[PDB]
Amino acid sequence: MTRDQNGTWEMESNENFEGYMKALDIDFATRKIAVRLTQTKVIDQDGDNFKTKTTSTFRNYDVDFTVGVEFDEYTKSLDNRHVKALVTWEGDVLVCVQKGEKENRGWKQWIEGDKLYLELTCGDQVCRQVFKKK
Ligand SMILES: CCCCC/C=C\C/C=C\C/C=C\C/C=C\CCCCOC(CO)CO
Repeated sequence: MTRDQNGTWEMESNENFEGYMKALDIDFATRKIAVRLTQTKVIDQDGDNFKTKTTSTFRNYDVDFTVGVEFDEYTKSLDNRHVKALVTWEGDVLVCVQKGEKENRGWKQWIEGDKLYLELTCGDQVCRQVFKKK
């Protein structure tokens, strides 16, 4: 019964963000700035309907979805790719597959304790982020 991810979440760790960005072909100059940043994530969730806003001083990225409903996603101001995205529940873990030109691209997001965990995958690279609730 930990599917409720509502809140404002502040990043406390960001492991292998460098490798994940390189797997997405982010250029070096962009990576050099992006790797330093503390991200904030605001999740507005009504059951299976999610509105998410991820913010930083350098980039912001918003995505809304309903669990179980495939949608077109354009990762504007990140890697700027078009994918078909589907978010599902595996237990109380939110799982996203982003089908497109990059193999094995997706993410998983879940609550444990008072922390939000987010694992981002692209190819053979996994980035592990942890956020603390504000
Ligand atoms: C926006 C703040 C970015 C700062 C770095 C700026 C530029 C790096 C370019 C590309 C990095 C690719 C991706 C960025 C990582 C996570 C974004 C959010 C993706 C996961 O969020 C999901 C909902 O959306 C689940 O919560």
